[PDB]
Amino acid sequence: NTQFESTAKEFNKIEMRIKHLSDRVDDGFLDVWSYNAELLVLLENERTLDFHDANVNNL
Amino acid sequence: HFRKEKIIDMTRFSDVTTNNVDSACPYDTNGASFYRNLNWVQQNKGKQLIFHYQNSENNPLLIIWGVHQTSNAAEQNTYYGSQTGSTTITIGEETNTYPLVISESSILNGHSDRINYFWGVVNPNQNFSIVSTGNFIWPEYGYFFQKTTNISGIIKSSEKIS
Amino acid sequence: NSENNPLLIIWGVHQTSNAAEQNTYYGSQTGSTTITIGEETNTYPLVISESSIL
Ligand SMILES: *[C@@H]1O[C@H](CO)[C@@H](O[C@@H]2O[C@H](CO)[C@@H](O[C@@H]3O[C@H](CO[C@H]4O[C@H](CO)[C@@H](O)[C@H](O)[C@@H]4O)[C@@H](O)[C@H](O[C@H]4O[C@H](CO)[C@@H](O)[C@H](O)[C@@H]4O)[C@@H]3O)[C@H](O)[C@H]2NC(C)=O)[C@H](O)[C@H]1NC(C)=O
Ligand SMILES: *[C@@H]1O[C@H](CO)[C@@H](O[C@@H]2O[C@H](CO)[C@@H](O)[C@H](O)[C@H]2NC(C)=O)[C@H](O)[C@H]1NC(C)=O
Repeated sequence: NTQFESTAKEFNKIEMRIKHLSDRVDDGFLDVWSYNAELLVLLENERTLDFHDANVNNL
Repeated sequence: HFRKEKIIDMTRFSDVTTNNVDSACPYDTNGASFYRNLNWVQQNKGKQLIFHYQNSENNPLLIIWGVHQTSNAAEQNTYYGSQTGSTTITIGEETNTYPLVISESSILNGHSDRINYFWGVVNPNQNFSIVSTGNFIWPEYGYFFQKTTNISGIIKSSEKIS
Repeated sequence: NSENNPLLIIWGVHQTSNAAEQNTYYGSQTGSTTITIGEETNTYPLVISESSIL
């Protein structure tokens, strides 16, 4: 459940440092979401296969 | 919500010329025209013009104006007939003062002079006023608009809306 | 500042309405202040201009 996404990330010509701050802010969230998404899928996939094994063993 | 409206009756200013044009802004045909919402006023002759307005609408008003930076004394004299021309526009409690500036710039679109554009927002039941002795492009038209909380931005593309 | 703590100072610059108001308050069509803190220089030249009355 996400907040409204915006594309307004433009600053004037003499504010390139502020643009760089915006650029690295999005880089930080890109790294956070990518790493968490990768390990979420890897962890859940291993647990899902274990879930089927437990169900088979329980029968 | 977004409405263009007429905000200033330019005919009420005397001893001055309005609706001035230039060949740098042609029609679709060709020739000399100017921005629809911005009224170029010339030949103030040093005289001072006063205007007042109240936003009695239930929406904030967006107004855009311009300040003329002439190239030299001769160009200033031809357009306005005086080596003066300064505008103070007040929106609510902010004061914006644009003193006369005379300076050459590199020629773009046949212009060594410049018209620099500014804007402001007049909230409902708030006022704005203009005091000008020349070198001003008036906000004859403005947009009444309704803000939304979720800000989107601008999509840069050559495609058409499907 | 010979104290062992930094000092905060606040000042103001007067923008008069016209030549008459400038003459009444200061008796001269001049009045400019340069305040230097360390190696920064802050210069406030005289400005005379009407504003809306508040
Ligand atoms: C600006 O941008 C924000 C973010 O996108 C928008 O805010 C979202 O608005 C929507 C719709 O108004 C919100 O979605 C609604 O959430 C309600 C609350 O959900 C919680 O509680 C219910 C139980 O009551 C749980 O089931 C649910 O999982 C949550 O825990 C729901 O009650 C709403 O249900 C509606 O949709 C269902 C079908 O999906 C229908 O069956 C219902 O009858 C009902 O119509 C709905 O899901 C969302 O939560 C908001 N998110 C945020 C972050 O604010 C703004 O709307 C947007 N502004 C504009 C003008 O567009
Ligand atoms: C905005 O402009 C209006 C109109 O000039 C101001 O209201 C008027 O004030 C005079 C007194 O100076 C009254 O006689 C009028 O009756 C008022 N008109 C209305 C419609 O109320 C108003 O004060 C201005 N707003 C600000 C903040 O200065």
